[PDB]
Amino acid sequence: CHQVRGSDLQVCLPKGPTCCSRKMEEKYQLTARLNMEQLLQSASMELKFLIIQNAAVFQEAFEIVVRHAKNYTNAMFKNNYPSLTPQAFEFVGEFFTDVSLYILGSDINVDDMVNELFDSLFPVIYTQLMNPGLDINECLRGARRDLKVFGNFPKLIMTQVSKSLQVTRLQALNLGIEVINTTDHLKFSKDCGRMLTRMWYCSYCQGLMMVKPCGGYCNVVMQGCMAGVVEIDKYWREILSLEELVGMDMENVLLGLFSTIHDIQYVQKNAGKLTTTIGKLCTLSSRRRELIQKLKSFISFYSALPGYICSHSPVAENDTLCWNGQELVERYSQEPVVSQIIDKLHINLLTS
Amino acid sequence: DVQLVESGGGLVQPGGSLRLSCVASGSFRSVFSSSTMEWYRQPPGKKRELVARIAPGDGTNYGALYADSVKGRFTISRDDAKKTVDLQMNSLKPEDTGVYFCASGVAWGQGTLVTVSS
Ligand SMILES: *[C@@H]1O[C@H](CO)[C@@H](O)[C@H](O)[C@H]1NC(C)=O
Repeated sequence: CHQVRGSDLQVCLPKGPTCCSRKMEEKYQLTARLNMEQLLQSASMELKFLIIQNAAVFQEAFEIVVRHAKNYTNAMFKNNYPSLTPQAFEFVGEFFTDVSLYILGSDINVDDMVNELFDSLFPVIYTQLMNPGLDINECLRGARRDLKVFGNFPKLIMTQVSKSLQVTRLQALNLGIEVINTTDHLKFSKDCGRMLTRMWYCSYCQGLMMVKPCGGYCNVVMQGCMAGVVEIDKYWREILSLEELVGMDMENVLLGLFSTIHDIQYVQKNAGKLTTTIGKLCTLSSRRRELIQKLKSFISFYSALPGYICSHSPVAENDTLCWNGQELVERYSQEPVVSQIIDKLHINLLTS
Repeated sequence: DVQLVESGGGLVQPGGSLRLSCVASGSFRSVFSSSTMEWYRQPPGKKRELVARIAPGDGTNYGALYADSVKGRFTISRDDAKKTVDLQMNSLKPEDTGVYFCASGVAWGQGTLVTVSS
């Protein structure tokens, strides 16, 4: 034994003498673990960054649309119904506040936002538009619904916005990040670790300097190490469910709200009789495409993974003058965490 | 299901004519007569633009508006008994190529392709 880069070992099969002790054998074992990890990391890095990219972009891309619709709706009220301000500035704000909240997962009932909107809207119409000239507010809020002053305009808006706000209310992007990030942390069996050590490092224990492991030996070893991991391939390919969803807006619906609200005109068509009774009573899509394009190029990630480890490590794919795990030969002859990834790949929710 | 359903799109030569028809379906049929109906065009690689609008009628007249690009060539009409809005398109030009959508303030159709080419 020069520079290296009896017998009672527990990994390297000693044909005779050996250059390494039980302690250098344990060194070689931990560096195999570190090496496999780095290789898995490198395999998953480009895909991991791709989904991290788009998850950050797409998340920022809806709050802008809600702010823009709010200001447009506020401006249209200021310009066309100045007698309804500043009260309109308040119930418009109340509604679009709930819009964003509902988008981002809060417990918000859409039929409210619409109903609170029209419950807040009708008293100021009555007092300022229909019969110009505070204690009587609550009667008018109740008579709004008891007398159905807006007809089916609230229901129309309810269905218009509930359909668009439900679809907008990311899980799959973040889950892909979470499974792919799990891959570089996969713990393998102890037998796989002993075999990885024999494949990569035990040749140095026999005193060889340049000999590389046979590719065939690498595949038998890798197919044995990644036996549970390859089962994930079919669930990862079922990418396709994501491609199905991207069947796909909220801007037009929210921008169109003032027009529908203005068609107020219905109510005033009945101001005459209605007053009397109340008197008595009281590139985005382009980004989706490019993501799916790049994502399909990684559809074989879990099936190509054992070949990646073998190809991105020094091997004699020629299977000549190579290390078989215990001797230099002339020609080579012969789950929990995994199941959680399977279970999560639940998301295949993707019931377009 | 509530659907605005466009039809009558197709291929036509320059100077030809087409009639687009949009049918209001779903029991939207009750509000159609009180709804403004609109036709929009989306040319290839361009934004969607208003082509024609027709107001609700009082039984004697409809207020019709047209984009300047189609003025004197196109005619919007509506049949409240059938719940249809039609766009008669005459003296078609290559610039009239696009997907045509009927709309209301609450609903959009899926659109129909018009191609004006030799
Ligand atoms: C648009 O609306 C949002 C609502 O939060 C507001 O913060 C923003 O300043 C508005 N932009 C204006 C009024 O120019």
